[PDB]
Order: sequence, then structure tokens, then C-alpha cells
Amino acid sequence: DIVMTQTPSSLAASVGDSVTITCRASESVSTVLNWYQHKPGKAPKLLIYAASTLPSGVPSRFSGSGSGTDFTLSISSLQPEDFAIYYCQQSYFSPRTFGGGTKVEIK
Amino acid sequence: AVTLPSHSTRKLQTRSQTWLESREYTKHLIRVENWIFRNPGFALAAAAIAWLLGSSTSQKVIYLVMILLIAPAYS
Amino acid sequence: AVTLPSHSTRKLQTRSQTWLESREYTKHLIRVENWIFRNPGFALAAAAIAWLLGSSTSQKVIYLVMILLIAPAYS
Amino acid sequence: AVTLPSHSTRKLQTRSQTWLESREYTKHLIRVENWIFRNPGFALAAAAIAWLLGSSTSQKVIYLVMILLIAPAYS
Amino acid sequence: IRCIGVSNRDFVEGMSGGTWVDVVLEHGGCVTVMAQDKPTVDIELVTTTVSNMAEVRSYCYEASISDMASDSRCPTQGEAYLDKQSDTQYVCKRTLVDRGWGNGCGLFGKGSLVTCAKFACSKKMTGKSIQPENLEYRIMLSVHGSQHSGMIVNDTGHETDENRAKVEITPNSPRAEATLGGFGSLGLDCEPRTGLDFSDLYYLTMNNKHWLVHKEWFHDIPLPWHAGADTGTPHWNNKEALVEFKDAHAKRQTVVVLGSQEGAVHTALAGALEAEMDGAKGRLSSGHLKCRLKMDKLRLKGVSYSLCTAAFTFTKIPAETLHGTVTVEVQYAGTDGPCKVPAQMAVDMQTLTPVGRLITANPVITESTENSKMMLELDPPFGDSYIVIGVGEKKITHHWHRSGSTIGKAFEATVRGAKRMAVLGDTAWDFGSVGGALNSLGKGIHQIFGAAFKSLFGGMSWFSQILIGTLLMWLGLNTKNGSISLMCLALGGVLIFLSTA
Amino acid sequence: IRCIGVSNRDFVEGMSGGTWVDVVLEHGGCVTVMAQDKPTVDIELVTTTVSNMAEVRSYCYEASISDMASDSRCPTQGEAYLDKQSDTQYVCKRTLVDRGWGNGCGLFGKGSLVTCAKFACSKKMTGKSIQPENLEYRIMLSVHGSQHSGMIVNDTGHETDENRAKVEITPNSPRAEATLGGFGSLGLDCEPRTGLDFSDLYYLTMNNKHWLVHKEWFHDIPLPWHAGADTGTPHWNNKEALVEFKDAHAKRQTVVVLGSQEGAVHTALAGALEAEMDGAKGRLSSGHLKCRLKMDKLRLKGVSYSLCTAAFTFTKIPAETLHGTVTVEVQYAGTDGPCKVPAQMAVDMQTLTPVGRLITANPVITESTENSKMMLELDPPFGDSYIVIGVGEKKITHHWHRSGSTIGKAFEATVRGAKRMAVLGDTAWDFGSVGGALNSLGKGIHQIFGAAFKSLFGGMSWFSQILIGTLLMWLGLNTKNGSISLMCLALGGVLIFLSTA
Amino acid sequence: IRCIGVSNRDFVEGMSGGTWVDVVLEHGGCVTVMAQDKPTVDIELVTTTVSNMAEVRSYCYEASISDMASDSRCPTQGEAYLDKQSDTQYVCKRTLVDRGWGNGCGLFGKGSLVTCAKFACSKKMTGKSIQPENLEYRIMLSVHGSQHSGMIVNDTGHETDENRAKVEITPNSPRAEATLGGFGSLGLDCEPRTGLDFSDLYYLTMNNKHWLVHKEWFHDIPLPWHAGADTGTPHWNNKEALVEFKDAHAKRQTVVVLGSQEGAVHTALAGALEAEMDGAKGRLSSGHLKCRLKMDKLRLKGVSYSLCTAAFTFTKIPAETLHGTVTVEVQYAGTDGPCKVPAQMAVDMQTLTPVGRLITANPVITESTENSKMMLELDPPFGDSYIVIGVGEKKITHHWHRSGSTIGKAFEATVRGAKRMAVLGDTAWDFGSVGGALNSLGKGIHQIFGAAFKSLFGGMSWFSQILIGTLLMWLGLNTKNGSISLMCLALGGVLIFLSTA
Amino acid sequence: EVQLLESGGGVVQPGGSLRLSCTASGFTFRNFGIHWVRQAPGKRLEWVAFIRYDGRNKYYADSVKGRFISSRDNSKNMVYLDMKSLRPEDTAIYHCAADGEETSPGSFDYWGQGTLVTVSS
Repeated sequence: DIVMTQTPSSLAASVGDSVTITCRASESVSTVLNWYQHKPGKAPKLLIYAASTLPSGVPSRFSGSGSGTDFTLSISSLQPEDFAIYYCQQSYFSPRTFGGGTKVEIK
Repeated sequence: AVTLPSHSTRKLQTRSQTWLESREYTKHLIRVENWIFRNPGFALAAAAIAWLLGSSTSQKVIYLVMILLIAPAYS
Repeated sequence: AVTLPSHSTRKLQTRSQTWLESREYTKHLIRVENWIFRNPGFALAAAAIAWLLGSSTSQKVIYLVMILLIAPAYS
Repeated sequence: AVTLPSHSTRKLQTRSQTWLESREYTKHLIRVENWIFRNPGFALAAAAIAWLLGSSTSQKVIYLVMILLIAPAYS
Repeated sequence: IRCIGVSNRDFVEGMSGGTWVDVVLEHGGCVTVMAQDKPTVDIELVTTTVSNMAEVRSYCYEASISDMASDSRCPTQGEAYLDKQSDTQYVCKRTLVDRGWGNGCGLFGKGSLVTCAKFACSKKMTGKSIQPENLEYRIMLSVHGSQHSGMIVNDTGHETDENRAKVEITPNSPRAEATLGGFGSLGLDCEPRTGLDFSDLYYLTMNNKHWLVHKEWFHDIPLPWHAGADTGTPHWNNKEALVEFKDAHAKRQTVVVLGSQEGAVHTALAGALEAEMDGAKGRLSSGHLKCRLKMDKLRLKGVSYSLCTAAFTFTKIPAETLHGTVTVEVQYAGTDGPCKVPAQMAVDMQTLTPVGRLITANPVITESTENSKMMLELDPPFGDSYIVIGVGEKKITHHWHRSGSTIGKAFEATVRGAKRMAVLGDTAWDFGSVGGALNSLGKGIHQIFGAAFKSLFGGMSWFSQILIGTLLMWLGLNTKNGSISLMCLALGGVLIFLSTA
Repeated sequence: IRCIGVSNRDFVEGMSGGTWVDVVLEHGGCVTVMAQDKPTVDIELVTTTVSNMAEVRSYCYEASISDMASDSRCPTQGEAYLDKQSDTQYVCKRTLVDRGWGNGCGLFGKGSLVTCAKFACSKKMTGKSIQPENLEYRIMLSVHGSQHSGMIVNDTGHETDENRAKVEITPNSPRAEATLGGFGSLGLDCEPRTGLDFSDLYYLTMNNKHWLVHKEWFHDIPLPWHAGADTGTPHWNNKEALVEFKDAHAKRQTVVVLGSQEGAVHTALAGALEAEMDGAKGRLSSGHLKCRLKMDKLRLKGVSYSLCTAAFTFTKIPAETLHGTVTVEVQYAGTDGPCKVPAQMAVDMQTLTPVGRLITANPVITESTENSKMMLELDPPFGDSYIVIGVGEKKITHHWHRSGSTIGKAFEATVRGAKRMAVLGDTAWDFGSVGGALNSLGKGIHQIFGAAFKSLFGGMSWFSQILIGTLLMWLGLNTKNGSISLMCLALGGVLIFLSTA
Repeated sequence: IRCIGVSNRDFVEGMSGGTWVDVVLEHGGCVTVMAQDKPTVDIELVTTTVSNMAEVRSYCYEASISDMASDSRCPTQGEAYLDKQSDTQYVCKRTLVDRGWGNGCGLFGKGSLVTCAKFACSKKMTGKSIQPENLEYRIMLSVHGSQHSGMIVNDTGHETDENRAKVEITPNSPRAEATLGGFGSLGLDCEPRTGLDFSDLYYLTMNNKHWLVHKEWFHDIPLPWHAGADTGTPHWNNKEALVEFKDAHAKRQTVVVLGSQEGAVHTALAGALEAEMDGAKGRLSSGHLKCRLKMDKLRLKGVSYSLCTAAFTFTKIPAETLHGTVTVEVQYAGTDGPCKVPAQMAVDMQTLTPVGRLITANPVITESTENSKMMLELDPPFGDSYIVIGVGEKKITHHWHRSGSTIGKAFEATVRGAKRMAVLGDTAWDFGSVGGALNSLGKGIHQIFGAAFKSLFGGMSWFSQILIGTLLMWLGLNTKNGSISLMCLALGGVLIFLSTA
Repeated sequence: EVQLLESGGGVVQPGGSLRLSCTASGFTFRNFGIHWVRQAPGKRLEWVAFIRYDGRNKYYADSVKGRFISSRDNSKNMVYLDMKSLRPEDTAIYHCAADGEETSPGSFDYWGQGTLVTVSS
């Protein structure tokens, strides 16, 4: 039932920037929260699980941290394959609810 | 579901016949009478244990009664 | 490491519950129960040391309890 | 996850060094000495207790060291 | 009227100030009042409509085991695992079974074995809860006077009639006075909280029969159950009590199920009451209600009436009524309208000096046609006395002989007071006047002893009470201490509970 | 209101002069006051915002050993040397290893051997410090009166409202009185220094969970650490506790690392409290605060009001509240404006003599529309008593039966006073009036015994206290000296600390 | 050769009949034999390949709680129900929480509350089982004689070579004699059942490190687990040990999870051994093996050889070897082919009377080229003695001074016999000849005392043994009964177990 | 990788029925869990259903409880979603998202492309 609000969904950066989008929680979610890299016409893949760590396959430029009240996704260098839809998603409180969706636009 | 709590422990003190008051008078006695009639040989051992305890001619009979009552329903 | 001190030395006594207060009553008791249950000869050995150590019968049982307390945790 | 049994109960005695042998000689001695260093009034408490427990002169020191070994481990 | 064939009618009186006699109203026992100059009404608790009930742990008794499996391991491969171990719709048990070359193993020893079985319960029982605040008592009043015996248990129509009128006692409204319009209005403030010790009395429903079990007996049942806040396919919280695992070897043990526990929980209900279900509300018939009657507005109806001056032929042969009262029914063969019957008793009809009390106070005729039946109730003295009805010539006479004596009446009133004390206890002293030393101090000492008794013994049967009474009887004759009368107090306090039915 | 479902509500009273009743406010336990002619407010400590914290020794628990080497010498060439011995980012240990022709040496004997290993810690814990001077308490007041039960825990909006108002207690300002504008102003001077014995309570942060460890337990941890005044690539002060050197021969011994010490320091926290982090400030929920309430400006709001002269229909079914209080909620079906509810108790409604104390002192209606809900709180006597609300006709009545006795109330108040003494100790005597022999001298002797106890035993668990209580119990029955009651004093002083949860 | 730098080499001898000297072979301690007229071979247990292991209860230590919920009821609606209560992938706990009007209930009391949480374990540990029948010992032999010091630990290639040859000891074949073709064939029948007390030793695998835990310690772990006969998404049998339910009110309590129990089970392993994993087989390095050497086919190789008649220049500077043996390595500067080295000892070189025993019995040269290195091993007497090698002119001499005395040798052999007894116990008497009063009767009485000791104390640490030794020491000086030497027997039987490392 | 295919979606009249077939490949299907999540256009991402590996434990959301019947096929490697009596508020892209069980805990792991399910007049 809880909501996952975040940073304003429109950002336009260049290739190879250091973007940090924050995800603001409603209650104490406590480091069980995920992010997704979604492109239109494409199934999303998992990016950060358990608010800190990463699975295999994805590059280590994606770095997620924070808990309690606010969470964050940090990418070191924006590759041109990263201009996608990002949204955070909790898994502490059921039902599992996603964020809002943040578009990463070309500058 | 081997044992069940008897509701007769907590019967409802009121002016109405309860659910088994036609049978509650001679249930706990009919079980003792049937069990004594089954193996009557236990009465000798119950008197023998009673004769070894108490030793007042009026406490031996009461330990006989208690031993004879805790034997059919094993308490 | 190995020798982390328990915070239950200095428990913050207050109105709300502490961190591990649910599993604190049966925390030491489970360990003593398991260590006596899986080493039953030490019950006999500690009974022997208590009966050779104590003067009265009321001090031998204290020695027996204290040795069968010491030997689970090894102090 | 709270009362993990120590494997030092059943030590696999052999020629090769075990998992933690160098940090085993001062595993229990630190838990005793640190708790005595940080609760020194319990030495007075255990002394006044053992003076009331012990019959002989060399009995109360066994009571005192038994209490000063139980209470740093609470077991 | 309405208190005539109950065999448990109590008479109350004694309002020379205050006019607030207080009564307790059991279900089987109606209560007749008596006043100085007010009509004797007959009050009787009829139902108790426990309404709007919740649900608590609904047990099961008809268990059907199906779709079972098994799995094992050799004596060193650990225990077995099964897919039907990982849902709580299935019951499982691990058990060590001796295995060897004949079972295809590699060693000889305690090989483990797990078996599973789907728990399907067919006929379950449901234990509803009873809040103390939605009780709905139903007291029906009935005055004495202008009504024949055809209107004694006749309940059909009492909004148009006045001689009987019913009231409801909810805990949101124990302020309910009935309008006997013409008789006045019987003020009546009951006390529906202290009923049959509610909020400990669950409402056990099984096989479309209903009970009032104690909360203790209902929580102490070892059977499969689930919390009542539920719908279809429940999750049975403890299935180990209705399945039995006989261990047969060769990597599958047999899972037998205990059968329908219907009769076992029937014979375990050795002290619960019975109730019915009226749909959403469970109407029961038991318990009591310490009410209190304010007769500040009970006036006699026909006290400004003349005397009837005609035949008064008998009808329906007057008969005794199990306490000594006599219910004469007469018909008035005249046309004197709303008039008044000149009835009395007489030890001799040379003087006609009234001796016995007339229970139907100011008995009137309310009709005006040719024939008008009316039912009295008189209480003769012990001995022979005539029943005189009519003013002069064409009076009638039925000679009576009330059997017994005043000593027998006092003994019967003593034994029924002891029976009412044995049923109620605390609320037995709430049967009379204002009290200074018999209805307040007596309630205090009886409350103290009833608490320190029903917490002391509190859980004994009919038969164990006899055993403990014999034990304290033998203790009450062989002791040289001061606790002879204390053991005899616990003799009387138990055996009087046993002397009643 | 706000002190209704806490199961730990204490009642205070007794201001016939001074009007400075003093209370201690734990987190789980709300406190309701009671005055002569002032409204009963309900005070409740909600949070404790420890703000602006420093850092102390931040331990490590996840050690990752990599980039290891080794070096040796023949049994006469002295010990070994390594380049990775000369930085403190690497851990090293020298060890004598038996060497010979098979290891290419020249003699046979204790050849030395040094090995090194880079210490890389991954997940570290951080122990912040708590100054006593930047505590930030938050007490929320709540008056009793013109508010329904929908505004009991409703905290959203209290600057516009008046019936509840919150205050902050910083040590720079324990002079904070709340403006209940219309009710007056509750003067309130707390004492935030003597909270939960601060400046010994570090704020341990690990894995984004938070604690309040004692300073003793935090400094007595054998783990790698560095001082908190730090940034990236720290210098671990004691790495010997998380690496273990198994000595394998042939000029390289194995450096194994102990794993994640997470669960070990979790189960070592057997008595610490838990807290949350609100970003920069660590909001916790525990402890107490010896405040003192000056009721010099608490006036009744509607004491110049008339009495309500309309329906007063019930709503929301009045219920008992775990101490005997009864929270009646009524709605007023009229339009009498800012008027006042005529509520009372009655043992009988023939006289209506009020017997029980009304907790919601001067209960008013502040609305003026058709329906206006309001929530009372009454305290009936032990026994049966009616709840009367309304002046005349269309009064309402809900009969009550408050269970228990005065002896049971005195015993429960005794056991909760012993529980409050067992939790606080020194500050338990700060719960009442000015004191001459019970709040000052008693605090003196209890302060002396609490210091000479908590320095004497001071460090025992829940279970070792039971053991030492059994020991002093056996000492308290077999001694022929005067120290029977002294050992029994140390029996009671321990076992009452054990009887509480 | 291969028994030269082990610091634990034992010498055995004494075959004047039978030729079946029996030895126990620990991992750290190599064993050198000595015969009448047979070559001294050096036997050394290298590995122990536990192969083809099953699985037992695989515990968990990294628990990740996610997807939690909660449900409650008012204080009379029974307990709560949840869909996540009816799968065993979720952990649940019911708990009474105080509720009232502020939580939207109807009464005030212990409202129930159920919460659930999905148990997801990330890093689990796996405890494999070890059958006693698939042990695979690996004994490497090495004869003394025609080989330099470059072939002491050189294991690469021994099928082509003859001076060292390895054998496997499976329980399906303890009949394995090695073919030292030319030296004969060392008959060798071991006993691989009575190894390190197997079938009680599980093989704990965690974080790709491996152990040999006792079966007792492995079953007494309170952690979540599932039976090893499993695959993905296991069913955790006991999840209550890694989740902790802090009870916060308002119909949802907090489910915190204890963290990674890695370090706790690491420091709980205070006595287990370590092992490695070679894929499917777990190769360890520990334990012992009571073998028995039949020297029925050990013949001297070059006993029909002439004496070398050339230079014999020294090389590689001869050195003492920690037991007094001297490992002279010479190179033969001639071309005499398969010839024999004329080595001896001498207290003086005027007479050349051999005094010390030559360990390398019949030391030969097997080469025929110019330079041919060979390594001897001599045992000088206590004092000064020369090492003489060569027949006549151009003999060599290295004067030796073996330090110590015969009393020191006897004391060191006594303390190492006590150390071997303290490690093995029962199998310590299996180190010599046929036995009539020292290897059979002694094994009997030591077997009886070892069983009645290791079942009596059996479970004490290194430190509790010191405490109980001090206790029986104080008991062993203050008693006037016959049990002074019995308490001193339990003094020695404990403190000798403590004097060893 | 994870070929999570979806089928069954199309145009739906309100109150009608729909069976969404999800075929999985690229792993062991029996020992994982499987969800159902939706993307309502104009709004955020939601979650509608969940099945356990056993094949009987079925969880849903509050809006679709008593409306969706969701099953799975272990043998023929299919996931079924028997949606019945829909409403025009359920127009979304029902992705077939795989759960992270015991590997990526508490997380929707790799998703499916999702079929287009539109219900209008």
C-alpha cells in the first residue's frame, strides 16, 4: 500500500555523467528495496537488490545505497545504453509497490 | 484427541438441567463398579498397600478408598 | 573474534523491551540442558566431587549445582 | 543463533593444530578477567557470600572461586 | 396468571416505604409480587436473545486423510524430504525405521522416514463468542385480576391488551417500564451485566445443535482448529491430535486417522447448557437477572367499583396449586359492567371473618355481557376454610382443606431459600428490602466466602464433591482442634450443592 | 484521550497547595493527572530525538584477506623480513617452523617464518557518541473533554487544535509550557539531564540497524577498529582478532580469516535497546524523564456553561479499560451550542447520588450542529453502578459491573509501584507531592541503597540474578546470626528485579 | 629420506622373530623403522582422501527477511489469520497487543496480532557425512640408501623409481604391499576402520572452507536447517532461531532478522579440524592409522657389493637433526659402479671401533658416472666421535659432538611417549612387538581406563580441565582416606592432557 | 538467459474472461517462484499475483482477489492466469516476472516482455 516517491522524473544529461537519483520512502523500509532498468518495448532487468548489492552481468558503475527513509541509485559514467526508465521498488511491506518511473533523456 | 477436558469441572450453576445431568450421577460410579468387577484381584493389593500405610485403622481404610479410586481412572 | 562480552552484564533496564529479551530466559538454560544431556558421565563425576567436598548434605547439593553450572560454559 | 554449542567440548585430539588453539588459552580467561575488572563490587559480594557458605578455612575459598567463575559466564 | 403452573413461584412483599423490592428472575422460576395496596403482577423471564455474535477458534472433528505419500533415506543420508512437507495443508512426521540390504540400503541402522497426508476436514464445529453488551433479555409481566385461565400462557397479542405486557432489557437500556395502562406503570430497572457470568461463555455450534460452553473448556480442547476470522479452505493449526502414525517398515508407514470425534465432545459436555439458534441471534433459556421493581406507579384498577350483585356460578372446579394457593375461576351471570368481585375466605360462614390473604388483590370484572369469566387466586390458612364469593343470597361456597402446617411451610421456604442460595450464591441476598443486616452485610460475607470457595474448590464435579464431602465429614468428627466446625462448614457448603438437582 | 489504550497509565493527584505534582514519563507508559478543579490532561512521552552525534571507535566485522606473502630464513639467519611488514595496512606474524635439508637449509632447527596479509574490511560498524546536552524530548499533552475517540491517537494537526499540544524538552530549554488556549497553560519544567543515564550510552550503528549500547560494552569489544575521526582507507588498530594463522611448514603458513562477525555481535547485544535513524538525528523510543507539572494555569473550559437539555443518544458501546475506568462516548442530538454534559454515576437511580469519581472533569460539548460526539471517562465503584447521562427525561443508562475489590486495587497498585521502582529506582520516589518523609527521605535512603547495590552486584544477568537469589535464599534460612534479614533484603532486592519482565 | 625434517620421527626396532613390528602413523609424524639386517624404510602418512560423501542437515546462516505482512483482531474476535500463515516458506508468530478506541476496536484488552515474513536464506552451510568404508589412506614409503637430499620430499615420479613407493589403504583393501623391486617388498596390513573415530565426524562445508566437526556439535546447532536430500527452494525446518519479533503496537509488529551467523559458527568451532576439497573427494590431513609392518620381504640391496676405493669428497656440510641423528651427504669421486660406502663412527681414529648405530643400513652407491651423491644418516654416541667414511687413504673425517646424555635421551623418549599416549590413548600401546605384558595387557587396562575416563569427563575444554585439575589437586592433598592417589590419578590423567599443545 | 514468454492477451469485453499463458525457459522452472506484475499506462508499476513453487499456494492483490485464478504447469512449463470478469480499470501490460528466490532475496528478478491486455467499450 505504501508509496515510493522520488526525484523529479525528467533529467537530461550528456554521455558519461555521474547521476544520483534518490528514492524517498513513506515508512521505514530498512534496506530491502530494488531498482530496475526499463526501456520501452523491453522487459526490465534487475539492477540493485537488497539496496546495496548487485547481481552478475550488470556493470559495477551502478551503485545503490541508503535505507530507512531515503534510498539512492548512483551511476558513475552514463553510457548511452543507460538512457532508460528508472524506478525504485520496495519489498519489505506487502503488497510490493514500485516507484514512479524516472526518464533519463539525452541532452 | 485421546483425552478431553471434562466440562463438569466448570458446569454452569443455574436453574436448568444441563446437557448430561441424567447421566452425571451414575457415570463416575459405574466406571468404578465395572472396573472393580473386571479384575477383582486388585482389591487384595489395594488392601495390602493400605495396611502398610497410615496405621490407625481409620487412615488405612481411607488410603484403601483413595487407591481404589485412582486405579480405574488413572488420574 | 572469540571473547565478545555479553551486553546482558549492563542491560539497559527501562520500560520497553531490550534487543534479545525474548530469547534470554532460555538462553543459558538451553546450553546447560544440552551440555548435561550430551555428557551424562559428568553428572556422576560432579556428584562425586560434591559428595567428597561438602560437609553437610545442604552444601553438597550446592557444590553439585555449581559444578554442573561451571562445566557447561567452562566458566 | 544465540546459544551456539562450543566445539571445544568434543575436541578432535590429534597431532595437527586444531581450528582455534592459540586463541583458546585466553578465550575463557578474558571473559573472566574483563568481567571482574568491570564489576569489582561482586568480588566483595562473593567474598561475603563465601564467608557465609564455607565451613572450613580452605572451603570458603573454593566457594569464592566457584562464584567468581559462574557469574562472569552466567551459566 | 402466568405464574400458576411453574412449580418454582416465589412470593415477595414488604414495601412499606421506598416501593423498590428487588428480585432475581431465573428462567424456570416465575416470580409473583405482593404489595400493600397495589395489584400483584407476575413477572417471568422468558428468553435471552444473545445477538450479533463473533467467531473464535472453530475446531474440527471429522477428519478425512487422503493423498498420502512417503520418502526415506539410507541410515547416513540424513532425513527425508518431500514436496508435501512444504505446505501446511499436509501433516507430516519423521520417524526412524530400521533398514538394510533387504530395503536396498548401504548400511544397517536407523534410516529415517517421512510420510505426509492431506488433512481434509468435513464436519467442523464453530465456537462463537458472546459479548456481554448485546444480551437482550425478555421479561413478560402479567397482572392478576380480570382475566380467565385461557389467558395464562396465551401470549398472542399483548400490545392491544393491558393485563400482560413484555419488556426488553438490553445493557444499553435497563430503563424500561411497562405501560399497563389503567393499572399504572411498573417501573423496572434490571441489571443485565451480572447475568450468567458472561464473557466466559462461548457459544459452541456443532451439527446444528448449540451449547453454552465455558471459555476454559473451549480453549482446553485438543483438536484441530483454525481462528474464526476465516472463509473456505482453512489452515488447521494443530493436526497432530486427529491423525495417528503407525510405523510400518519398508519406506512407507501407515497414516490412520481417528474417526468422527462427535460423541467424544458430546460426552465431554457434561455440564454445558443447551441453546437454540434463531438465525443470526442465539436465543437461549437459562441464567438469571437481578432486576429491581419500582412499584411507584402500580394502582388498583377497579378500586372505585361497586360490588357484584348477581349469581357468580362456579366453573372449571377450583384446585390447589402446589404451594397452597387456590385458583378459583368464577363466571359472573349478570350485566353489572366494570364491577368488582366480593371474594374472601372464611373459617366459618356464621361470621365470615377473612383470615387468609387474597393473592389476586382487588379482583374485578371488566366485561359487561351476560357471562364473564374471571380467575382468582386465594391463599387459605392451614386447616379447613370455606371459599366465599358473592355478597348475599346466591353466594357460592367451596369448602377447602389446605394440608400442612406453618412449621412445614417454614421448612419448605427454608429449603427453597437454600436451593436458591445453592444456585445463585452472591445474588441470593438480592431478593428483598433495603437491607441493613440481611441484604447488604450478608451479601458482603457471602461474597467473600463465595469468592474464597469458588476459587478454592471451584472445579469439582457432582461426584468428586460427594467424595470430598465424605472426606471433610470424617475430618469433621475426628479432630481435637478448633477446625471441627471449619471442616463442617466445608461439609455443609458442599453437600447443600449436592442435595439440589 | 491519548491515555486510553496504553495498559500502563498511572493516575496522579493530591494538589491542595503548590499545584506542582511531579511525574516521571516513560515511553511505554502514559500518565493521566487528576486535580481539584482543573481539567485532567494526559501527558505521554512520544520520542527522544538524539541529535547531532559525533563518532567514536568504528569497529569492523567483515574482514577480507587478500594479497598475502611469506618469507623465511635458515635456523641461524635471524628472522625474516618483508616489504609488507612495513605498512600497517598489512597484518603480520613471525613463527618458528622446523626446517632442514628438505627445505634447502643448512642446519636443522627452528627456522623463522614471517607471513603477511592485506587487511581489507568490507562492512564495518560505527559507534556514535551521545552528548547529554543535545537530547530533544517530545512530550505530547492531551486534555480530557470535548473530543470523540477519533482524536485519541490522531496527531495530524495540533497547532490549530487546542485539546492536544506538544512541547519539546531540550537541556537548553526545560522551561516550556504549552498554551492550551482556553484551558489555560500547563506549566511544565522537566529535567532532561537525568534521562536514561546518558554519556555512557553509545549509539551503535551496523547494517543500517541501530542500538544504544553501554559505553563499557562498546569499549570492551575485541575486534579491529579505528578512531572515528576518519575518512576512507582507515588504519585498523588491532587486526589480530579477525585473522587466524595456522602454521603450515615449507616457508609459507596459511592465513585464514574469521568470517563475518555479524551474528556474534548480534547475540552479544543481549541487553541493548533499539533505535531508528531519522537521517542526521537518531530518534529512539525508550527511557524516562522526571518532569514536574505546574498546574498554576489549568482552568476548566466550560464551567460557566448550562446543562444539555436534549437526547444524548449513545454510540460506540461503552467498555471497560483494564484499570476499571469506563470510556463512555455519547453524541448530543440537539443544538445547544457550547454546553456541558450532565454526567455522573449512580448505585441506584431512585436517588442518583454520585459515588464514583468522574475522570473527564467538566465534560463539555464544544460543537453547535445537530450531532456532536464526545468521549467521557468514568471510574465506577467496586460492584454494580449505573452510568447516568442527561438531566431529566431522555436520560440514558448503561448499567455497569466493575469487577474486583478495593483490596485487589491496592494489591495491583502495590505491584505496579514495585514494578516502577524496579525499573527506575532512584526516580521512583519522584511521583508525588512535596514530600517530608516519603518523597525526600525515602529518595535519600533508596539512593544510598541503590548506589551501594548497583555498585555491589551491578553486572548480573537475568539468570545469574536468579542463581544468586537462590543462594541468598538458602543463606537466609540457615544462619543463627543477625544477617538473616540482610540476606533476605538481598533476596527481595534481586527477585523483584526478576519478577518483572 | 622423507623422515628427516619432521621433528616427530619415531624409531622402532626389535624384530628377532615374527618381523611384524606394528606402528601408528599420524599425519604430522613420520616413522622410521630399524631392523636386524633389513633396510630402514621411512613410512609417512601423507593424506586421507575421504571420498563419495552424502549430505545431512544443511544449516543456514544468512537470512534475508522480505515481503512481510500483519493482521490483527479486536480483543474478542479470536486471533488473526493470514494467507502467509499457510505456507512454510513464511515464518509467523501470534502475539497479544493492547488495543482500544485509538486502534479502532470495540473493547480494551489483549487484542491478538499475527505477523508473517518470507524466509529467504542466501548463504547456507552444508554438512556432509563420512562413511567409514570409503576412506582412502595414502602411505608413502621411502627406503634409506642410494639417494641424495634432492630426493627427500621429491614426490614427482615414484613408479619408475624404487627407493620410494606409495600405497593406498582402503577398507576394501588393507592388503597392500609395496614392490620396492630390488629391496624386496614391504608387507603392510593396516587397519583403516579405527582411524580418527569416524562415523561421528561430519564434514562441514561453508563459504568454500571445510571442517571435520563432531556429529554431536553438528546436531546441537540451533539454526534453520533442512534435510540434505534436497534441491532448490528448500523447506527450512526451524526458522524461529534467526528471526526476532519485536512487538510494536498498532496492528503491525516489527520483524527484524539476525544477521550473518558466519563468525558465530566460526568461533563455535573451537576444536574442529580443517580439511580441503578436491572436487568430489574431501582430502584432509589429520588422524592416525594403526598399521602393521611385515618385513618378511625386506632384503638389503647391495650386500653383495665391494667397498668403494676412491675419494669420497664431502658435500653440503653435515648437520645434526633434532634427535641426535647426523645426515652426512657424500659424493663419490670414482667410477666403481654399483658399489658400497664404507661408513662408520669412531670415538678415536687410532683404532676405528664403531660405536654408534648406523641408521642408513648398508649405504650403497647405485650410480656409475664420475660424481654420485648419496645421503647417509648416522647416530653418534653421547660425547665426541668422528665420522669416518672411506676405506684407507683419502678417507674423510668430520668430528662430531652429540650434545646431551643418556638420561636426557630417556627423559625425552618418556615425554614423547607420554605425548603419544595423550594424543592416541588406546592405540598408544600399539607401537611395538608381540606383547605379553606391555602391548596386550597394558592395552586392556588402558582401554578400560580410557573408556571410564572419556565417558566420565569426556566433554571438557582446555581451560576447564585446568580448573578441574586444580580442584583434584586440592582434593589430593587434604584427605585422610584412601582416595588420595585416586584423585592424584585424575590429576595426572588430566594435566598430562594439558601439558601437550 | 531467461526466455520468459507471454501469450493470451488481446482485446477483452468488460466482464469477459482471459487466460494468460506464460512459458518459461532458460533455468530450472520447478525450483523458482513466479509473479505477475502490470504496467498501467499513466500510472506506475503494480503487482497483481504470485505463485509458490509447489503449484497450490496462490497470492493476489486486493483489487483482483476473488477475480484472478492463477496456476502453473511444471510438466509442460507453463504459467496460467485465468482472469475472469474484468473491469476497464485493468488495462495494462501483464508482465510475467520471475521471483528471486534464495539467490536475489526480496526482489522481482528477470521479467518477461508482457502481453497487451486492453479492455474498453
